[PDB]
Amino acid sequence: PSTGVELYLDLLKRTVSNFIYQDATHVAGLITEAAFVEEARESGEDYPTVAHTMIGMKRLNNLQHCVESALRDGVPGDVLETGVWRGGACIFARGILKAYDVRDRTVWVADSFQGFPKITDDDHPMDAEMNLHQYNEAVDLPTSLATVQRNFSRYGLLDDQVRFLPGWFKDTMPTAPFERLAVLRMDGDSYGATMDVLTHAYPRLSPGGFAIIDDYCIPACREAVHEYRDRHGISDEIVEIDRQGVYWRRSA
Amino acid sequence: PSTGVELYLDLLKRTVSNFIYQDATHVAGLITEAAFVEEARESGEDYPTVAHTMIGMKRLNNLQHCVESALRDGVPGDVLETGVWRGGACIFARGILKAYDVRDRTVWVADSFQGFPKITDDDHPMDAEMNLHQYNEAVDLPTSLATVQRNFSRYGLLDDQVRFLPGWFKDTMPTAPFERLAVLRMDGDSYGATMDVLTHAYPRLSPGGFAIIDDYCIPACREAVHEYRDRHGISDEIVEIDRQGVYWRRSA
Ligand SMILES: CC[C@H]1OC(=O)/C=C/[C@H](C)[C@@H](O[C@@H]2O[C@H](C)C[C@H](N(C)C)[C@H]2O)[C@@H](C)C[C@@H](C)C(=O)/C=C/C=C/[C@@H]1CO[C@@H]1O[C@H](C)[C@@H](O)[C@@H](O)[C@H]1OC
Ligand SMILES: CC[C@H]1OC(=O)/C=C/[C@H](C)[C@@H](O[C@@H]2O[C@H](C)C[C@H](N(C)C)[C@H]2O)[C@@H](C)C[C@@H](C)C(=O)/C=C/C=C/[C@@H]1CO[C@@H]1O[C@H](C)[C@@H](O)[C@@H](O)[C@H]1OC
Ligand SMILES: Nc1ncnc2c1ncn2[C@@H]1O[C@H](CSCC[C@H](N)C(=O)O)[C@@H](O)[C@H]1O
Ligand SMILES: Nc1ncnc2c1ncn2[C@@H]1O[C@H](CSCC[C@H](N)C(=O)O)[C@@H](O)[C@H]1O
Ligand SMILES: [Mg+2]
Ligand SMILES: [Mg+2]
Repeated sequence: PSTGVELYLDLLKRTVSNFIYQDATHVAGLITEAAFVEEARESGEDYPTVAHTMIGMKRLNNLQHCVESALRDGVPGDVLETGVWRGGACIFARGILKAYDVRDRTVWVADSFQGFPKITDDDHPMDAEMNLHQYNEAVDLPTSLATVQRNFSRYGLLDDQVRFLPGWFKDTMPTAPFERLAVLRMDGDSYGATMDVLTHAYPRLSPGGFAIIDDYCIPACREAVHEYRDRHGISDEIVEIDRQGVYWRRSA
Repeated sequence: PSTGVELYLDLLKRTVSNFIYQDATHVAGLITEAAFVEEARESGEDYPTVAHTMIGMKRLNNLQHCVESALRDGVPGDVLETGVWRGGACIFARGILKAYDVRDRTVWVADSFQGFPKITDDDHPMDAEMNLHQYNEAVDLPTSLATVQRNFSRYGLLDDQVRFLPGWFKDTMPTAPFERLAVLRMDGDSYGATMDVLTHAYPRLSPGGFAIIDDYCIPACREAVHEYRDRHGISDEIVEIDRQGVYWRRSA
């Protein structure tokens, strides 16, 4: 980092992930100690008590790569994240556009703003077995729209190039009012959330655009990804980011 | 549209003062409630549990004004802060130099790295009356050199343009190896710490340089300032920053 832009985006990553203050993690799942562990935050493997994103430094770097590549290569369209929690990844995305004075692209912030949904009879058996809803409280997942908006405002990044899509993805995605995406960041964990968004948002991903699957390490998510790719004849290389996330670049 | 440098420095101020995550204050002195209060942090009036500086946004803005003016006007010399706590003001100063790619000035970080000193028989009576040592634990003041170095490194700002001066100001200042200062930021609270640094560091402040007195609202500090200015015939206007700090600009 040397230029003002490089310094800003570097600091923004360290700030939204709270490498700066090194907040404790929630203790849930396979995590058994609250201590901040550098390696865990680096790879987005903990559940921050305070930080605005849980995706970690490697997945923030990937998001920067994808947005910057889209700008560099003239890939048209907006940035959408499905599953935003406290908003840190979307805050970073808006910051990237701000750094490069991009005025013609929007960051779409899609979430229930309620955490994971209760399991229903419609759910895939793998989703029903996992029952992600049981973890909502343990990792402070339910985060209101007002809270997320407040978080954007603390960075000076709440403006008309940030638009919110509140509700369940099955309700918000089919008629979401974007025409094209350059980056589609999927971070909803379940077979259902992944299939919802691949079905309803992926067709608007421009060729040359990036599809990021945050939760590929989760069997149910991975199942949706393969079902969807097999259905559509998608063979674009799945590239690992860290121990959780992957992405591909959409070929024409 | 804000430049990369503007975006970086704005974010750095919000981060070192922790406007981003809004940490509670310690309950000490006249502060009886732990809540983060926006107005208190804006004017540096609380005792942050986590933030790297307690000086607040108004005094951070002052520091930026002083450093940028020195750079712009070609006032020679380094930046020294006497009394750094967790290092956030000095981290900000180093960030300013980084933002403008200044490679030939150093940020000097001077502190006991142990909190306020124990009172002795040699202390000024106003300092003995205050006995600031009694507040060390209450506001988590003692902060080791290793911790402060770690804090710099979290921002990517620990490099050879940051130099540390560990020990009591009366011992470290007379032979501190800087030749010239552009900004002398005094933040030691007491008659003693203020007089130590005015006596031993102020003569190295360049004409056109800035002398910042963080704790001018404290009677003992103010007494040292006036005693020193009267002795040396200094009549440069004392300009108020907020409810605590003032500064003057040294005329030749
Ligand atoms: C705490 C939330 C998290 O909870 C778990 O980490 C649960 C783990 C279970 C305890 C595990 O079970 C245990 O395994 C042991 C090896 C053997 C045990 N023995 C006694 C039977 C068995 O009890 C796992 C394997 C259960 C299976 C079904 C699984 O993979 C579930 C994933 C749940 C993830 C959820 C959701 O976290 C998401 O993760 C993705 C990857 C992150 O980016 C992020 O979005 C994050 O959101 C907050
Ligand atoms: C908690 C630390 C702080 O502690 C106080 O704020 C103490 C205040 C006392 C309680 C006060 O007493 C009360 O006054 C009332 C009018 C009447 C009360 N009635 C019960 C008799 C009496 O109990 C004061 C006036 C006592 C006198 C001796 C004084 O001026 C002490 C100052 C100490 C400041 C210290 C040092 O703060 C420094 O500040 C500067 C401005 C900041 O940038 C920062 O660096 C900060 O350091 C971290
Ligand atoms: N079916 C669904 N519809 C809408 N939101 C959902 C959903 N299933 C899960 N979510 C949301 O998906 C998010 C998963 S956590 C997202 C982490 C975030 N990307 C970060 O940067 O840290 C939660 O905020 C949860 O409320
Ligand atoms: N005589 C002395 N010599 C050296 N350090 C001293 C001192 N008296 C007080 N200190 C130090 O002065 C500091 C006061 S607090 C400094 C606040 C800091 N400028 C910030 O940005 O938040 C403490 O870190 C304390 O250890
Ligand atoms: Mg995830
Ligand atoms: Mg002070």
